[PDB]
Amino acid sequence: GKIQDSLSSTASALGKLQNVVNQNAQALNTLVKQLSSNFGAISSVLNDILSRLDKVEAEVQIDRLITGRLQSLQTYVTQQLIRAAEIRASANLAATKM
Amino acid sequence: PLSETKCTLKSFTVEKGIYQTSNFRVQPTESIVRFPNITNLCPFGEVFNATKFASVYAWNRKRISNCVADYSVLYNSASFSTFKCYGVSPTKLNDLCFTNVYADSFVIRGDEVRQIAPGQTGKIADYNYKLPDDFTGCVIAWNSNNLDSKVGGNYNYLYRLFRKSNLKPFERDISTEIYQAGSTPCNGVKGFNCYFPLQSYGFQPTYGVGYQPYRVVVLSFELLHAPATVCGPKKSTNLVKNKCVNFNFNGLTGTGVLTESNKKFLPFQQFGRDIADTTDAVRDPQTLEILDITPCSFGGVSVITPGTNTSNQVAVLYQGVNCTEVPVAISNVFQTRAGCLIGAEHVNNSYECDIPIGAGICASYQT
Amino acid sequence: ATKFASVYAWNRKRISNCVADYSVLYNSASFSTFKCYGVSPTKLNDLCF
Amino acid sequence: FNGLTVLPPLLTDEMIAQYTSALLAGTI
Amino acid sequence: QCVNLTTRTQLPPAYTNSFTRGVYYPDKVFRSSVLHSTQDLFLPFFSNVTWFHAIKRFDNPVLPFNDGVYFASIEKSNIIRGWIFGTTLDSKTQSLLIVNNATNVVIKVCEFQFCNDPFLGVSNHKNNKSWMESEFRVYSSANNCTFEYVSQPFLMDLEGKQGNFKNLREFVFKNIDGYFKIYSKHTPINLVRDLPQGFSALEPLVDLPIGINITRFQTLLALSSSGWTAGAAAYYVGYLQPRTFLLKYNENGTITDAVDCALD
Ligand SMILES: *[C@@H]1O[C@H](CO)[C@@H](O[C@@H]2O[C@H](CO)[C@@H](O)[C@H](O)[C@H]2NC(C)=O)[C@H](O)[C@H]1NC(C)=O
Ligand SMILES: *[C@@H]1O[C@H](CO)[C@@H](O[C@@H]2O[C@H](CO)[C@@H](O)[C@H](O)[C@H]2NC(C)=O)[C@H](O)[C@H]1NC(C)=O
Ligand SMILES: *[C@@H]1O[C@H](CO)[C@@H](O[C@@H]2O[C@H](CO)[C@@H](O)[C@H](O)[C@H]2NC(C)=O)[C@H](O)[C@H]1NC(C)=O
Ligand SMILES: *[C@@H]1O[C@H](CO)[C@@H](O[C@@H]2O[C@H](CO)[C@@H](O)[C@H](O)[C@H]2NC(C)=O)[C@H](O)[C@H]1NC(C)=O
Ligand SMILES: *[C@@H]1O[C@H](CO)[C@@H](O[C@@H]2O[C@H](CO)[C@@H](O)[C@H](O)[C@H]2NC(C)=O)[C@H](O)[C@H]1NC(C)=O
Ligand SMILES: *[C@@H]1O[C@H](CO)[C@@H](O)[C@H](O)[C@H]1NC(C)=O
Ligand SMILES: *[C@@H]1O[C@H](CO)[C@@H](O)[C@H](O)[C@H]1NC(C)=O
Ligand SMILES: *[C@@H]1O[C@H](CO)[C@@H](O)[C@H](O)[C@H]1NC(C)=O
Ligand SMILES: *[C@@H]1O[C@H](CO)[C@@H](O)[C@H](O)[C@H]1NC(C)=O
Ligand SMILES: *[C@@H]1O[C@H](CO)[C@@H](O)[C@H](O)[C@H]1NC(C)=O
Ligand SMILES: *[C@@H]1O[C@H](CO)[C@@H](O)[C@H](O)[C@H]1NC(C)=O
Repeated sequence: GKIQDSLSSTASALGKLQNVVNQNAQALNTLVKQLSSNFGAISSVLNDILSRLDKVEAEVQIDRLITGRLQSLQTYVTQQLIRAAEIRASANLAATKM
Repeated sequence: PLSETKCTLKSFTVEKGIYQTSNFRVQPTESIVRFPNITNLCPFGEVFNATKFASVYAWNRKRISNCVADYSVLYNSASFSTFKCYGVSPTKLNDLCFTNVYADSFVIRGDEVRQIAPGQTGKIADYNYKLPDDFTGCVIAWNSNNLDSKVGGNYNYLYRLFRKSNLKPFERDISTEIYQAGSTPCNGVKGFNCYFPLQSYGFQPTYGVGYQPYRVVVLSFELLHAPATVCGPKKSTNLVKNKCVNFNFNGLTGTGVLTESNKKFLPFQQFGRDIADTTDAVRDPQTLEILDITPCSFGGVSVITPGTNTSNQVAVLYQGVNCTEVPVAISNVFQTRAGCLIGAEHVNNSYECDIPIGAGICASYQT
Repeated sequence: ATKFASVYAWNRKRISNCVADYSVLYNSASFSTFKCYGVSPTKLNDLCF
Repeated sequence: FNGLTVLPPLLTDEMIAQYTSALLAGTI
Repeated sequence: QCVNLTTRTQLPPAYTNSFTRGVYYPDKVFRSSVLHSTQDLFLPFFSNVTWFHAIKRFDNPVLPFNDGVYFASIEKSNIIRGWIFGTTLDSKTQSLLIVNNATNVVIKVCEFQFCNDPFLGVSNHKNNKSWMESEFRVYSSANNCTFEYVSQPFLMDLEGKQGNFKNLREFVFKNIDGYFKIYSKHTPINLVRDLPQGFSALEPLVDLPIGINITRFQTLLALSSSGWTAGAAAYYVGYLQPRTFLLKYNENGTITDAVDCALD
């Protein structure tokens, strides 16, 4: 019954699980936010530059986007690996407890 | 799909498993353009045939709005000399909507045209007229020795000769106060180290090429922060809702399905965005309803196949896609929480998992 | 200088131990070509070489 | 919406609940 | 006509604390439930603003316009009837006139030659009931002009006598590259002498392409050359700063509350 009440007592008792779901949402929200940045380009909408510039002048402007946007995935994906390894180590600990 | 999974596994035989491929997309059925009900023509004719251009030290800026423009005539006209754009494509001017249009009128020496470009340097580019570093627009100029230059000398095209400091983009000064360039303070109207800030162009038809007056027009505008006032000669087409179309609202291109929106736009608001800071709701320029924007479904294509030797039948999965999408090939269709499934016979009696599918579904090979 | 040699015998005149006023060089219109590659034209008046 | 996708886990919330029930059943 | 109305006793100004006002939409882009942030010239929270009051009392001095000014006034009987904007205010350079007296929100851009203490004289003070512009002393000359704007004519009510103020008037003036963006919000309140407590958004009323230099500004006060009675009216002046703000958009979409980054 105390487990019933202790769980019912504070909403932060599940911080070991809440922080996990928060962080992937945080990383995704950070990753999504990156698309709104310009990385030095004249705009942040890849469709805009295509309509705004010709074939031979835009081809360098998308190159500005393609560097930063791709580099964000490297930062995002890698940061997912370490978290994935962290969970994998924890799961094996859980399996031993299981 | 069997050939696709062979190609993506780089082998002529593939083991019994589920493999991703190129993700599914819904192609746009048609293209639609939405422009305001504007029909009167922009006064570019009078802008570019203005008889008198203001002196560069007092260069005249004229606003143009709520009109229909055709820059193709200016682009293709051979009467012009240097039509250089810096922020936009000269042929792409004619399919964009502009918030505001600046017409800058001033005449310089033809040898001085190079200094009009953004980021340039020189006495004229410092204290006669200049552009910001991020100039969006084009510059156009042409020789005018035939009319502006006079045999007695067109000295009426004055310009500033002295200035204390370099002014700011799109900034003008009119005061002709005597410049105290020297160490000593000065007053009055003349004096040594007390020089009049103005000196005048001397323009005659007898001067050689490059020195003649050039009628220069500079076009400045801004995109995607204000409601459209000047639009290209594109013709509006009828709106199609809830279908994947290549829509276009005042130059805001995109790809998705357009639906009516329940979000209350204030009269000054026309562009709607999400937590992602990307367009999701636009007010139609023709009629003032609010149109929700959403890209129609795209999802992964995970081929579910047994061993190549065991069989050649393949079950195609569309990750997170409602079956109300692509038909059959490229009467046997199943719906899963993970997406739509094609090429499998859903059954009720259960067995052990062989090929993981999603949301507790598993495929297997049996009669 | 009264005489300038050609491109093969381009003369070198080392300059040192003086304060240089590049602003008057910048402002004078007698110089038709004026472009800098490693520095900014306006700020020659603020550096020491 | 911009290529971001969440694929559901293979095991559903019901099955893992049944797994825990099975794990608890043998335990007691 | 041109008369110096120096019917005022020399009194220093006053101050009050600008709690949560001066927050306007930074862009014409709609958002919902977004905790977006932006950097722009803004009035910092909890700022002493210069306090003026008209009662006899004719406090109409010239105020500088360094980097945007936020104005507010709790209005009754529509006492305030216009504003003056410019950089020299002696017809030497370009000048701005905004007038909303009784019928027209008229905006004119000419090198006007003004009075030393410009205003609009209103006849029929303490006689047969009416209020109409008799003495047009706002300007004298109209040498050259560059722009004008005229809103739809109307007829506002300049009548009433009450014990407390019922209407609040807010206006925000700023010139970015010469655009005189206007942000306004009218709130019916019931107070006596204090700025309202609460938060309110400032929609962009009008934005004008005037593009003229501005340094100092003035307001309009409505009323034999000397001697008349004025009603109870007060207003405040605040100054914007380049301060980053946080903005809350409710799920329907509007500014719910603002957070000053550098306040504390
Ligand atoms: C896939 O889409 C269809 C239609 O777009 C959905 O069918 C709707 O189902 C709900 C309740 O299940 C009904 O109230 C609606 O009327 C149905 N739509 C239509 C147009 O009749 C279906 O639910 C979707 N798939 C899933 C898994 O939800
Ligand atoms: C209001 O008073 C001011 C002075 O306080 C007047 O300004 C003077 O005007 C005269 C004549 O135009 C000039 O000779 C003076 O030089 C001005 N004074 C200053 C300090 O410059 C102003 O004219 C008065 N206005 C009216 C309508 O009487
Ligand atoms: C706008 O006008 C103000 C004055 O109305 C200008 O400021 C003056 O600048 C000169 C020279 O820089 C000074 O001698 C004056 O004392 C200044 N007066 C004031 C009241 O500050 C300002 O330079 C003008 N700006 C533009 C862009 O025209
Ligand atoms: C502002 O208005 C004045 C008042 O007319 C203009 O001044 C005239 O300018 C022309 C142009 O050289 C002269 O021929 C007139 O003699 C001036 N008038 C007077 C009374 O001296 C002035 O030009 C206007 N401003 C602009 C930019 O045009
Ligand atoms: C939508 O905007 C309006 C702004 O007035 C608000 O909606 C009002 O909500 C109250 C409270 O239930 C209702 O009594 C009104 O009838 C609503 N008005 C309208 C026009 O719908 C509110 O700010 C926004 N809606 C929500 C749910 O926040
Ligand atoms: C506004 O657009 C509608 C829709 O095409 C059109 O019928 C109407 O004539 C337009 N207004 C004017 C003044 O032309
Ligand atoms: C200016 O007038 C000439 C007439 O000789 C015409 O050919 C030209 O098209 C005009 N320019 C514009 C921009 O209308
Ligand atoms: C496929 O299975 C058959 C027998 O069922 C076997 O002979 C064949 O070798 C298998 N394929 C491969 C690639 O091993
Ligand atoms: C599964 O059972 C449902 C009834 O619960 C029935 O309608 C359906 O036809 C059955 N499907 C198969 C493949 O047996
Ligand atoms: C505002 O200024 C006055 C005097 O200039 C000062 O007394 C007052 O304390 C200031 N405001 C605050 C909040 O301190
Ligand atoms: C009396 O009232 C009328 C209203 O029409 C007004 O015109 C007139 O000026 C008033 N009399 C005086 C002396 O003001």
